[PDB]
Amino acid sequence: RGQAADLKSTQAAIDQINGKLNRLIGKTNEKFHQIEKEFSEVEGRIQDLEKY
Amino acid sequence: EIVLTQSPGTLSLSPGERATLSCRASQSVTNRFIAWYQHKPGQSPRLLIYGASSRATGIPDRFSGRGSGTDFTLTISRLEPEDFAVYYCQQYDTSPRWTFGQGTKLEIKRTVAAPSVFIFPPSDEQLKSGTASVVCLLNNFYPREAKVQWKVDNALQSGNSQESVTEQDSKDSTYSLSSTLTLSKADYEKHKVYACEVTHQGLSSPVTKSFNRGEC
Amino acid sequence: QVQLVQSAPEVKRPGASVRLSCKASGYTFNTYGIIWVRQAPGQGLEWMGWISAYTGNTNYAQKVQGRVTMTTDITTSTAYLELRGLRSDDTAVYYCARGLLQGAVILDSYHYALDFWGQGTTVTVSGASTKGPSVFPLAPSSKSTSGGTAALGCLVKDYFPEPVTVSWNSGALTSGVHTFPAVLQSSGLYSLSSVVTVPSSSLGTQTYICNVNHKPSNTKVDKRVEPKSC
Amino acid sequence: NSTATLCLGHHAVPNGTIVKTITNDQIEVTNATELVQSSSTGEIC
Ligand SMILES: *[C@@H]1O[C@H](CO)[C@@H](O)[C@H](O)[C@H]1NC(C)=O
Repeated sequence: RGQAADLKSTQAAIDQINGKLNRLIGKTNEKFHQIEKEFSEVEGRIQDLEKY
Repeated sequence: EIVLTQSPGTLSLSPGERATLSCRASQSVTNRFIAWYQHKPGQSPRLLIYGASSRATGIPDRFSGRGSGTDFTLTISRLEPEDFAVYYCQQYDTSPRWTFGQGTKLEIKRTVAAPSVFIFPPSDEQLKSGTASVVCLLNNFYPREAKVQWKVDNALQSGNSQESVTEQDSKDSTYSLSSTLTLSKADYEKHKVYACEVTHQGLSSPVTKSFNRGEC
Repeated sequence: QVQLVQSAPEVKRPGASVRLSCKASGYTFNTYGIIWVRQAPGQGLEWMGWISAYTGNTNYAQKVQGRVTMTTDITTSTAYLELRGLRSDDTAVYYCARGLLQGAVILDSYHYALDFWGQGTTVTVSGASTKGPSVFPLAPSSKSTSGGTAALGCLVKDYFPEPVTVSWNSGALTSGVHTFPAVLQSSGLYSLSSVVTVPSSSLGTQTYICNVNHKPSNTKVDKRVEPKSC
Repeated sequence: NSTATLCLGHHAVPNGTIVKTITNDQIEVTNATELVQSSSTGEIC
């Protein structure tokens, strides 16, 4: 009895996984100035809209 | 392909100043790729910044990388003499492919210096061979921008000369240039006046060095 | 430590084939690929191709797809680049940096970049015959050439192929010595000029001789530099 | 003489566009159409 590994298939599947990972982790969304979600008081109308 | 364009192509900056190098991508690429490399003259290229902002092992913390999408920048602070080199920028295609950058040259250190101009007439032995070479030398001049025009009997000569320049001298950070005029022996004998004219930023008036054939 | 040792400098005739070797030490060879990038004279780095040690897969640049064949050898961690149909534009310095990790999933971008680089091998392709240099002196000019500065030099002309090593007075003179980069003449033979600045007074006192070595031709020529007198 | 052979194949083209499956950022295809309009005549109807 003996054991050996097929390198080509392993690396093909790993390459697919690598491309998937590259398409997810790398991206960065740049956003500077926004609305405020923390409200100190009760302001009625405008608070409800932006919270929604 | 994904062509990369490097902004400013040549940058001059005194030691101890921050420097910003720009790499502009034709198409948007994830920050995962687009690493930054250093090439020192006569030496194998080195990796400075891998990924987008990560610092490679053994790289001084003064080096920093940043950027997104089309625009990527490399920032160097507290510029030291080790840093002066050419810098390159590259990325990766899914099928392994690595488009590089044109090259930004960090020729730096200042103090405008006037060139010292000398002219060397052809030797007699070279004349025996049948080819004549006139050599005009510019020594210890900064900046590297200089213009040399060849004048034979007050006649401009184009296409019959070649030029060679040394790198930055470590001691004084100055350049040196050599212009060689190649002619046949008969053409050399046909004229009596030979001169090279040098125009430089340091020289307010262009400086011309000349010799007369058969007269030392 | 992780180290990459390349092959030796080579000279080839146009239309021939050249093989280049790259050897890896320290890191496990099968895990990372070997990527070849070249620098033509006065040109930026140019990618050529990628070979894997895990898989046999190869990817080549479009400009050299037909002419390039790349191979790998597990024993002992040696990558070979063969370029056929050599052309004058192929004169360049070829580097072999370590490539992508072909053994496992990849999250660090360190493996997605070239990190450890070899010294590089210079390949010069030209039809010129190997030729020893001819040394013609550049004489100190009359009128002292300047009040206190005297310039003298040696012209190294019609030599093929590089390199040449030039020393002045057997290494005694190391101050003010400038050796300009060679230029490729139209004839195809490289030419170079070396000059040095010495005090005007010392022209009589010291004899100045330039030493030129051309190992490929096995020719060494020493020429005395003196002011011409009439 | 005796014994023949039958092969089974798919078409291809010299010029094909590039598309992005989930796994591969670059995979070539025979013919494709864009889904985003990006050019305008500059006139109102
Ligand atoms: C391929 O098809 C595109 C789409 O019409 C066209 O623009 C291009 O010129 C064609 N040829 C090549 C070599 O891409």
